[PDB]
Amino acid sequence: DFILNAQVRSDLGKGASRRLRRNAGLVPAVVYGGDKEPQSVTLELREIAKLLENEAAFSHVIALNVGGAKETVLIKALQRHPAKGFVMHADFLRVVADHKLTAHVPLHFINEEVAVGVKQAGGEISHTISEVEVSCLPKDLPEFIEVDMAKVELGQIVHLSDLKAPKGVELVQLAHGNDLAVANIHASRV
Amino acid sequence: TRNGRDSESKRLGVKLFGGQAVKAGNILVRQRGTKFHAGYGVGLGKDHTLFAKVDGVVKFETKGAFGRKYVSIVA
Amino acid sequence: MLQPKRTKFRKQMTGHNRGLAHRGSKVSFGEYALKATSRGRLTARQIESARRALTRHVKRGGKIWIRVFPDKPVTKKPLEVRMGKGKGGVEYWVAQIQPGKVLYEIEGVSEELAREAFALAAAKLPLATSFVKRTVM
RNA sequence: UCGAAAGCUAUUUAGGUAGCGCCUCAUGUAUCACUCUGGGGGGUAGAGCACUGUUUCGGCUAGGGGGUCACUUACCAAACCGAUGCAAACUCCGAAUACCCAGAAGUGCCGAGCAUGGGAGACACACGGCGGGUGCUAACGUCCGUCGUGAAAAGGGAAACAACCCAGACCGCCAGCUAAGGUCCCAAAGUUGUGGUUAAGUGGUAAACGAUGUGGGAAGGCUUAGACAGCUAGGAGGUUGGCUUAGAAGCAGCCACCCUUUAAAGAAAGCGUAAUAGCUCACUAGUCGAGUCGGCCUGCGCGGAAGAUGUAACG
RNA sequence: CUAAAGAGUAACGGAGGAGUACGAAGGUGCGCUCAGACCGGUCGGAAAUCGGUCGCAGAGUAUAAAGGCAAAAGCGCGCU
RNA sequence: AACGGAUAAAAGGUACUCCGGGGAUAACAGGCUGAUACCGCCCAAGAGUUCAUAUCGACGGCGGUGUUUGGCACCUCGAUGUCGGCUCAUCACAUCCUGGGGCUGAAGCCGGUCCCAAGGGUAUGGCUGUUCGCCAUUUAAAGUGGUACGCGAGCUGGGU
RNA sequence: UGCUUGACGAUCAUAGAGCGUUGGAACCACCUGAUCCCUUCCCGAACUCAGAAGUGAAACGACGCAUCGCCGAUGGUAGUGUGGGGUCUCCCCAUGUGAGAGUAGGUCAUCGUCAAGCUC
Ligand SMILES: [Mg+2]
Ligand SMILES: [Mg+2]
Ligand SMILES: [Mg+2]
Ligand SMILES: [Mg+2]
Ligand SMILES: [Mg+2]
Ligand SMILES: [Mg+2]
Ligand SMILES: [Mg+2]
Ligand SMILES: [Mg+2]
Ligand SMILES: [Mg+2]
Ligand SMILES: [Mg+2]
Ligand SMILES: [Mg+2]
Ligand SMILES: [Mg+2]
Ligand SMILES: [Mg+2]
Ligand SMILES: [Mg+2]
Ligand SMILES: [Mg+2]
Ligand SMILES: [Mg+2]
Ligand SMILES: [Mg+2]
Ligand SMILES: [Mg+2]
Ligand SMILES: [Mg+2]
Ligand SMILES: [Mg+2]
Ligand SMILES: [Mg+2]
Ligand SMILES: [Mg+2]
Ligand SMILES: [Mg+2]
Ligand SMILES: [Mg+2]
Ligand SMILES: [Mg+2]
Ligand SMILES: [Mg+2]
Ligand SMILES: [Mg+2]
Ligand SMILES: [Mg+2]
Ligand SMILES: [Mg+2]
Ligand SMILES: [Mg+2]
Ligand SMILES: [Mg+2]
Ligand SMILES: [Mg+2]
Ligand SMILES: [Mg+2]
Ligand SMILES: [Mg+2]
Ligand SMILES: [Mg+2]
Ligand SMILES: [Mg+2]
Ligand SMILES: [Mg+2]
Ligand SMILES: [Mg+2]
Ligand SMILES: [Mg+2]
Ligand SMILES: [Mg+2]
Ligand SMILES: [Mg+2]
Ligand SMILES: [Mg+2]
Repeated sequence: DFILNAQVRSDLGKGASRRLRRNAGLVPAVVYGGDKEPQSVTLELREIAKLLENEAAFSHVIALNVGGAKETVLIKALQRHPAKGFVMHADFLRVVADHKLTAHVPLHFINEEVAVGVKQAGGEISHTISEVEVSCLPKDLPEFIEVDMAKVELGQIVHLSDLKAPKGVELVQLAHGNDLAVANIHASRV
Repeated sequence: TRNGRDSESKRLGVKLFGGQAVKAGNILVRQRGTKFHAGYGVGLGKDHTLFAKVDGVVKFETKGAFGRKYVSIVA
Repeated sequence: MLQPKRTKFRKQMTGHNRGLAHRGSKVSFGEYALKATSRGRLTARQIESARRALTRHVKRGGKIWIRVFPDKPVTKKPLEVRMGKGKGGVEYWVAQIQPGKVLYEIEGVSEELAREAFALAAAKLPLATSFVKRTVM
């Protein structure tokens, strides 16, 4: 589902990149990682923007097509215009099936309308932290991670240790020792 | 209660830069503390003035365990 | 009324406002935000008025963040006072706003309600604003 | 022939004067500028939060405050952890430039450099750009830095218009080429060519905000299993929902707003009764036969838009 | 600080200090390393002295700020 | 210590004043600006028995005018006469009356508010130097401003 | 021939910290004692002296490991010299330059002189 076409770019610098975004709407980008040297590419702004409406566009491996040379990459970083919000640059990490990658997987809070605090106690779900970062092999990279509130009462706090790594992913901040508060039910705002 | 005072400018700073020929006695740096330290052939004054003890060319170097910037005179 | 509640110095130089707000331009915390698209100053009175208009419309449920703090003191010369004879004395506090800065954030409400409450707040503010949803990267 | 200054320092000084700076002349003497290459230091723009201050959330937890009066926490909160912002008198960082030094080519109008001496003038500056303080990031305001012009500079353009743009007038010519700016008439030169936009005389003064003005672009929803609009017809019970109420009975006031009936009718929007109410929005059936709906990015327009002698905001 | 990363740079601009002190608080040789926290300990308690771990300059430097400070420029002692 | 320190030794008044100067520098008027002032609009919590917008409208925001109090010090110090009154005006429109309308919490009579409209009209006295204001009594109404706060080579001289 | 130990340097974290394993033949350290030299504002703790009974426990050295720390591109972005432009509190274009942050990643150093022991 994720296909991206790119062209090798050789004109670099401030003026060259501003001409890309101004005259013929294109996005500067770089591909690094793996065992190759960094590769400066260009992308269509409307093409990359359409791909990013997908919620899985950041936790799913993309198939970059650099002038007929298909290559599996991950969207590592994006630079957005601070005011307008359009994409100005994109960092593509070469995905290698042998080397572990680190990605930010979106969270999916389910059982929100059935939680103990929401109905029996009348609280608010209050998503605190989304987007857990995980270090996993490319095969174990999940599109999202459920929080499965279900049995959460008016005082419970959902921490990072209360989640379930799907197959073989490791929550990176959990390894360090930071039990991040994913969510918590608290009293309604009066 | 109000303002309007200031002291005269002290004309501190580097007087001879890297690669400049120096005679003995030439003042190399005027400073408050030791922002620069005295390397080879360089003396230290009462007010931490760095001056030339030998003739040569100024060499600026950062080195040592403390990351001190040194002023030395080389041939 | 937001104020730093103590400062190292009473009075500040006027300065300038030239950035593009590469920090504070992301929707942390909440899920919908009011983002400044133009450049200017937000006084404490304006921020409070926007806060009250925004909070009154999302009655009974929601969490709201104020990501703009007026830490810049602004002085004024009284009337019938000539130029000189000192700076003048702090009158109010402003926040410097560059295009892209996120001003308010909300969560626990629907997007339709968030747009309604942000329109109410944005009419109290002297800047061009826009509605933004939280984004992945 | 050359050609300033309106600065610094001191001054019972501030519109005076003096030394230095800037001008000129003479003598002497050998440097200087531009650029390239190389060697330097820096703490500014930007950035950042490592310090000092200042922010906002969340987690965990002292300690404070409640119930005991020995146990547990209604309620505030140190620290720490994570996310998140600000700073002339913050900095873990950090340019471009500028400045200092060395070497080198060419060019200097024949010299730039320096020294000594003769003669000064000047020490009220102004505007424009850029960086700032101050003021209201008001003033043709005020105070610095820096560059340009005026001063002390005519010519051309900006209608007129020191300080803006082009350009620096030795003299003469009824020769030619250009600069800025222009080429329908006033008034020299295209009523030139090609492709679009505007309908507002916008052009030829202005904001928040408002609007089926109009051009372009990328998407989306419904749609010949009938889309949108129009027209016709239907739009039910327990039940007058527990309760409250002079009377709430579908809508005034708290809460509920569930269930069946059916192609469908939520315990009913607004005109609104003393309650039933009259009309009627969601919904459906038929008719209709091809597009339709409202969001985004964007070009050019519209409203917002009132002043005094006369059109009078294209000369 | 303004002050625009050499120097300098104004305002009835924004903030603070000085008109001293010390024959040792100078010289030298020798030796040492603070603040704070936690734990244990008679009065003793948040905080006195003692021991241990952490701490690594967050202390100190006669005095305002800034820049410095391990060969400490901080602290002690002998001789001067 | 007024810290480059005039002497060893030094305060004031002048509306009784005088000279040399300055629009280098104030008061008036003009100018620039528009903080303030006045006028308008945007959002709409709320008031209005219900009902935001009949009439209002908090917290905030955006303008216009030049119009008050101001800021500046550009013109004038080899002189640009001041407040008020009188006489005579002229213009603007943000309209007080009269004229034409929309909405109304407009039954009628009378009103409220807004749009259009500048043709004409738009008090007399008591007090006060007053402009103003308060009061009395009228009027269809007794408008708001600009004009060197219009007008002293036209008058006045109460104020200053 | 190389290794080990010690002393002194170069360099000053890619070199450090933390954790773990290991070394006693020699070296070093802990160690024994204090009359002698010398020392404690008390104390052989440290300093000092005479030693070799004991031990590698502490420390030190070596080895391993990215937990922290430190290093860190490419690309983009910000700023910026010069020339020009706009809607001119701020930006844009041409040209030159170009961060900081962050990302990929890297790191459990490298070298020299001398002395002793051993190895070959
Ligand atoms: Mg450029
Ligand atoms: Mg000449
Ligand atoms: Mg004197
Ligand atoms: Mg900055
Ligand atoms: Mg040179
Ligand atoms: Mg003078
Ligand atoms: Mg002068
Ligand atoms: Mg000047
Ligand atoms: Mg001026
Ligand atoms: Mg002037
Ligand atoms: Mg002159
Ligand atoms: Mg001219
Ligand atoms: Mg002309
Ligand atoms: Mg002609
Ligand atoms: Mg034609
Ligand atoms: Mg026009
Ligand atoms: Mg139909
Ligand atoms: Mg318009
Ligand atoms: Mg400087
Ligand atoms: Mg500079
Ligand atoms: Mg104790
Ligand atoms: Mg304690
Ligand atoms: Mg001392
Ligand atoms: Mg003096
Ligand atoms: Mg008298
Ligand atoms: Mg006279
Ligand atoms: Mg004048
Ligand atoms: Mg005046
Ligand atoms: Mg005049
Ligand atoms: Mg005259
Ligand atoms: Mg009218
Ligand atoms: Mg009239
Ligand atoms: Mg007629
Ligand atoms: Mg009267
Ligand atoms: Mg009488
Ligand atoms: Mg008059
Ligand atoms: Mg007259
Ligand atoms: Mg007369
Ligand atoms: Mg011993
Ligand atoms: Mg061991
Ligand atoms: Mg880095
Ligand atoms: Mg970098």
